[PDB]
Amino acid sequence: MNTVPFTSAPIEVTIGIDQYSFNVKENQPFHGIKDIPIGHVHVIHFQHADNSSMRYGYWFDCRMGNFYIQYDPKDGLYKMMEERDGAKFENIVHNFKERQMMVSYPKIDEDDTWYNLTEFVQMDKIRKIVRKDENQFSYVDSSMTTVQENELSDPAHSLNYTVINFKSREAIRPGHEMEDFLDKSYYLNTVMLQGIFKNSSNYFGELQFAFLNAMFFGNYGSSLQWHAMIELICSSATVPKHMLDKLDEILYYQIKTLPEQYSDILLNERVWNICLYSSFQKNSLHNTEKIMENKYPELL
Amino acid sequence: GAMNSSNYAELFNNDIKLFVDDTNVYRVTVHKTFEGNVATKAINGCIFTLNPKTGHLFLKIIHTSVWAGQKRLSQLAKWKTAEEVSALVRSLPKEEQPKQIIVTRKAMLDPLEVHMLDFPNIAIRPTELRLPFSAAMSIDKLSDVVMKATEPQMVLFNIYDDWLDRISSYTAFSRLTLLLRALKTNEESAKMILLSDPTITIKSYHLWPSFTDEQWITIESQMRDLILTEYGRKYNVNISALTQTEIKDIILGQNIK
Ligand SMILES: COc1ccccc1NC(C)(C)C(=O)O
Repeated sequence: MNTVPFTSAPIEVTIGIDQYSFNVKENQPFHGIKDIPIGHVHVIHFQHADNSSMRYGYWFDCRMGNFYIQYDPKDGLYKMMEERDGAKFENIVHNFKERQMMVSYPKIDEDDTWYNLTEFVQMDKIRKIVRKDENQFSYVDSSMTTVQENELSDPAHSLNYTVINFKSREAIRPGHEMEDFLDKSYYLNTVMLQGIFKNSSNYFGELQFAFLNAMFFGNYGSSLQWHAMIELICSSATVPKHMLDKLDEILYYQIKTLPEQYSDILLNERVWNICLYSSFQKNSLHNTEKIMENKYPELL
Repeated sequence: GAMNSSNYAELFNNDIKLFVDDTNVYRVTVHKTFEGNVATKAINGCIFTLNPKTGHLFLKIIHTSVWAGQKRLSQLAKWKTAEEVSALVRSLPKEEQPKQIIVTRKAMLDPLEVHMLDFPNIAIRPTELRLPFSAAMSIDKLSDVVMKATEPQMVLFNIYDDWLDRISSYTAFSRLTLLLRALKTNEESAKMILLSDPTITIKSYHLWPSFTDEQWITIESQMRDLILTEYGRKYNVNISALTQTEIKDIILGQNIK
């Protein structure tokens, strides 16, 4: 288990660590999060108590370095940094642990939730969507736009999700106009999977990452990407059986985790009714259909 | 965006544009089978593609053989229409290609947009006006060429005959749509109006009779009375009681989807 220490907590803030969250009071003796499970990416995120504008946070993997948080009073936010001095870092952590100045990552042993939400997400792929190569961790916030959003404005601060557009020359073979518009299997299997993603695990990773940025930051372009990647599969007549079974599991755990009170801004009614009730795969998503109908029957 | 009454003069400006109507592409008769089931029999159809400024009509005849062995024909028909419009545009010299294509039915928007992805500067637009282009098949010379075709065929017409020598394209389009609305409303009475007088004839190279300016005013009035009469017949309204402002108001409302 690994640790992300905090230099201090000079401003009141709600801190998120994966799907958990806790409040820290202005100048309270908080020096970080311990017992972070090794084996998964994680996200530490923030929402200032005095300015809920800009949710922001950092994706990281404790196997790739020793990271800590320090408040920057000039830029007004909590920043992740890497500590290259290994012996310094261990001694800082051990002191804060001895003084019990850290919250424990509260993982119930029955609970596979975080694994289920991040099964295909890898730090290396995050670092290609979020391009800031001098850091081993990746900053995301509420307002960052996606490449696709910008096409429809600063390019260095953008989310480089794979562009999906059903009415583009990429999606539609000349001469196969009706076929490719009504059945997205070409676009899914040849363009996206064989061409761009190389395999379904990378496709699912980006899908999972998009959901988590939508949920944790309220990032609207990420919510668009998540829905686009679902629709692309559901609107394809020919999908490998293992991808459909895994998609059902992926979506089930995303719908299970979504806060009920955010359903009206995180779920697109058109896309979900289309995917569950009219698409080619309308009958291939049993677990997702059952949780959606029992938890968000209004949306349908 | 969409095309309606506010930006109506745009139809007659110098940006090339085409109306596309797919209502006569897939045409069937429904009938009983020997076993008492119901079956359809297709007949030849046509794509109606019109330049409203010039009157040039590109009539693509849709031969029934194109439906042979195909499924979901009403859906295929939209995509076949979009394919043929796209092929027409590609066949035209660059300086003749349209800047806008206006579809009479909103279901043609995605099929045409997808077929025209290669032409990102051609705007594909719907229209709120109730255009009567389905009555094209009420023009005898057009119906004849469609029903006689034994193979796919494109035929070029000027649907305004020689009217533009005498009137503006705004007026010619108004005349056209009034004639076609009358023909769709009461085809028999409309054709009676147009042909009653034997001394006015249809030139071999024309679609409509050779009316003088004054006779066209008379014909146009008779067509409006025909439509108003049908309006009265349809909704059980006493048209004689109606004021001129009320009649104008009824017409404007009846010409909007
Ligand atoms: C003056 O009435 C109209 C004016 C213009 C178009 C149509 C109508 N009425 C009928 C022919 C009944 C219709 O089909 O709506």
